Amino acid sequence: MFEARLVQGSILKKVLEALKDLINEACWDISSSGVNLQSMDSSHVSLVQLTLRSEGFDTYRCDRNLAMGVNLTSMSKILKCAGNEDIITLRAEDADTLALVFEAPNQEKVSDYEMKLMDLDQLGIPEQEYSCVVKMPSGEFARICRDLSHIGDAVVISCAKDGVKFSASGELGNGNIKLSQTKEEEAVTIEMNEPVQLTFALRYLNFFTKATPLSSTVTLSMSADVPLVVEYKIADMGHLKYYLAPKIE
Amino acid sequence: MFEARLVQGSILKKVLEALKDLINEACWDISSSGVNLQSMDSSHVSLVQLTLRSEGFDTYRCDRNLAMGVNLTSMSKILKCAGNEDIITLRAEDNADTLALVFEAPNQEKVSDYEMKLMDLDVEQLGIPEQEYSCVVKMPSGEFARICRDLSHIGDAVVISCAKDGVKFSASGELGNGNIKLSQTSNVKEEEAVTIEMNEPVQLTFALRYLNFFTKATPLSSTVTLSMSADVPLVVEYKIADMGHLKYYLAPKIED
Amino acid sequence: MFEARLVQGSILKKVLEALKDLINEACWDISSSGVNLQSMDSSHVSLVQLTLRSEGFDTYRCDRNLAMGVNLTSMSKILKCAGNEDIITLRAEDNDTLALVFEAPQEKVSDYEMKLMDLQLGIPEQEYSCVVKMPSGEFARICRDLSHIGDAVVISCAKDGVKFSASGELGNGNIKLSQTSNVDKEEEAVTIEMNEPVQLTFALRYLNFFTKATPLSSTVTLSMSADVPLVVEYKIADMGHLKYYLAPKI
Repeated sequence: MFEARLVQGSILKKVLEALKDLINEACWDISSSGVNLQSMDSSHVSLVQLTLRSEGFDTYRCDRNLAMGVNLTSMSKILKCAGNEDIITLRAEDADTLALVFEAPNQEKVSDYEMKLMDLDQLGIPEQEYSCVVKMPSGEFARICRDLSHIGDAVVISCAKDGVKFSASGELGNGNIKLSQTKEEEAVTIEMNEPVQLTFALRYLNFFTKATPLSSTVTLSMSADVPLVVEYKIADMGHLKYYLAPKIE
Repeated sequence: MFEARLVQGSILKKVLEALKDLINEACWDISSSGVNLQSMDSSHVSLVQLTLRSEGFDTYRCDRNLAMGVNLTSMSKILKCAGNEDIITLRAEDNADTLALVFEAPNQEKVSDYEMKLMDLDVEQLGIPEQEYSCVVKMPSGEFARICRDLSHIGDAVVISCAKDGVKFSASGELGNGNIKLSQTSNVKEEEAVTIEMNEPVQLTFALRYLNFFTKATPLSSTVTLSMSADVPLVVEYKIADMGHLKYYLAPKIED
Repeated sequence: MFEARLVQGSILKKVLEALKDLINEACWDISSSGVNLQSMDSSHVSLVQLTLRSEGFDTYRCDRNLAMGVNLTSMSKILKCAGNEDIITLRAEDNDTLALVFEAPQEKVSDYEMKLMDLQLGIPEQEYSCVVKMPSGEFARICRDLSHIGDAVVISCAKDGVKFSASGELGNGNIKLSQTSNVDKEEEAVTIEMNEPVQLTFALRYLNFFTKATPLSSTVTLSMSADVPLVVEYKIADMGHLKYYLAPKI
C-alpha cells in the first residue's frame, strides 16, 4: 500500500494541466523517495522529468515500488473536478486503479474517484554542468516565447555576462528581445561562462511554458550541442524539468 | 391589453437564457395571477415550468387571458439588447399577433422599443400532479452545477442518494468512477447551506446531459432545491425572487 | 531618417486594432507635422482617416515627407508583441524598412523590423446637418444589438432626439436616445447640435467595424447630412483623431 497526502492539491492540478497535451501516456514511478515521471513527448522531441519528494507531502507512505502507466488526459479530467484549495490524497493497492480523494477545506465536501490505470513500460538524464544558466521570471519567459511565436517557427537564444537576447525571423519580418542582468525575486541573473548561442523550436518551448503557474521563476540551462533544460521548481517538492535539443542537421 | 412592468429586467434576461437550447418554441400563458409557461423540451424528455407572479411586477395589467407562442431563441436574441439594470416592460394587444418589449435605461438616458413576431402554437396542458416527496435538499446553486458538470466528464449519468446524514452523487465511465458527498450544514450569512429533510431514503439515477441543461438557471438564485421520491420525476427548483420560480422535471431511469 | 516616439504605445496598438480588419495594405503619409493615413478599405466602400499630429509625440523627427507602404495586418501581429504601458518608437533609416522598438517600463528592450512595400483621394470639409456627441461604448452597444435584428440601421435625428432603427426576419427594433440635461457630465452625456433634421440608412457591418476604435476615446461624434457620407469620429486624446466615412446604403 501507497497513500500520499498533498495539502497543496493545486500542485497536482497544475502538473497535469502542464503535461496533459504534452504527452498522452506516462509511467508515474512511485518510490520510497517520492513520485517520478520521465517521458518523451508524443512526437519524441522534448523530454519531460517530474520529481515530487516524500518530504513535500503532508503524509507519504509506499510499501511497494509502483510503476503506473497513466493516461495524462484522463487524470487531467479527474483532477479538474478538484478545487484549487482541496487536499488531494492519492492512494493505491498493489495495483489496478488509482484512487484520488479531494477534500475541500472549511466545507463538508469530499470527493472520491478511481482512475482506470494502464500497463506501460527508462531513460538517461546525466546531471551535468551547463555553460550558462539564466534564472528569469516565469511570466516573462512565457510572454517572450508567445510573442516571438508570431514572427517565426524557431527561436535563437544568445547569452553572455551582459544579458540574454532572444531572436526570431519569418516571412513577416524580424524581431529581437534583449534582457539585461539586473530588488525582489523578479530579476534576471545570467551566470554565463562560455559563448552560448542556440536555436530551438518555439512550438515545444511554448508547450514547456504551461508549467508557469507552478513557479514565479524559471531557469534555462545550456551548452554547445546539449539539450536545453527549462526547469520550474515546485516548492518543497522537487521540480518539472523540460529538455529540448536545438535543431542541427 | 397585456402590460407588465418588471423593474429587475435581468430576471427575464436570465429566464430566457436558461430556456433557449432546451425549448425551441414555447407558449406563454398570461392571466390575472401572472405569467405561466409550461413545456416539454424539444426531445420530449424533461418538463419546464416557469411561474412569474403578478405581484413581482411593479405594474400588472391583463384584460384577456393570452396563449402567445414565442420562439424562445428570438426572445433571447431580443432580450440580449436589454441591460442588466434595465426596467423591462412586456406589452401585447388583446387582438395582437406581436409582443412589444420595451427596455427603460437606468437614468432615463435611453429607451429601447422592440417588437417580436408571435406565432400560433397548438399545445395541450400537460398536467402536473401536486406531490409530497420523500426528501427535499436545499443546497447552493453553484455547488450543484459544479457537481453536475464535474461528474459529466466521468459518466453520462448520476446516481443521487439521500439519507439523514447528507447526500451523494455518483458516476461511472470508461476511465473510472466518481462519488461526491455533501453533508448537512449547521452554521453557514446562510444562503450557502446543505439542508435535507427526508421521510424515506431514496436512490435514483438521472441523465447528466439534462441536469446540466437545468443548471443554466443558476444566475436566478444563490440556492437550489432537489425534490425526490421513488418512481416519480426529480424536481430541480430555482426560486426567482419573491416573485415566482423556475422548475425542471426529469424522470429517473428504470430500476433493475 | 524618420524616428517618432510615443510614451503611450497603447495608442498605436489601439490604432492598428481599429484598422487591421478593414485594410490590409495602407500608405502611412508621414511628414514634419505628424503621421497621417487616408485609405479606402479592402472592399472600396468605407474611408479611414488616421491623424497623429507630431506635437502629440514625445520625440518626432522627419527629414523627408515619405509614403510608407505598410501591411497593416502584419504590422498588427508585430504590435501585439508590445505591452500596454510600453514605450514605442518607430524608425525608418536612409530608405528601406520599418523598425518598431518597444522599451519595457523593467529591463526588456524589443527590436522588431518589417518590410515596407510598393502599393490617393480627397475629403472636403463640411458643415453637417446633424452632429451627435455620445459615449463611445453606448453607440457601440447600439450597433452590436441592432446587428442581431437586421443588416441596416436607419439613424434619424431631430430635436431632443436621435433614433436608431433596424428590422429583420424575427421582428424590428427602435432605440431612442435623448439629450442629457440638468446633469452635464461631459463624457457620459449625449449632445445633439441639429441644424436640419435627417434620416440616413447605413449598413451595420461597417459601423461595427468602426466601433473597433472604441477603446481610443470615451466619446464619439456622428456627423451626418442628407445624401452625403456619415463621419464617425474618435478623437485620439490630444494628438489627433480617427475618422470613418460611410455613405447610405443601396
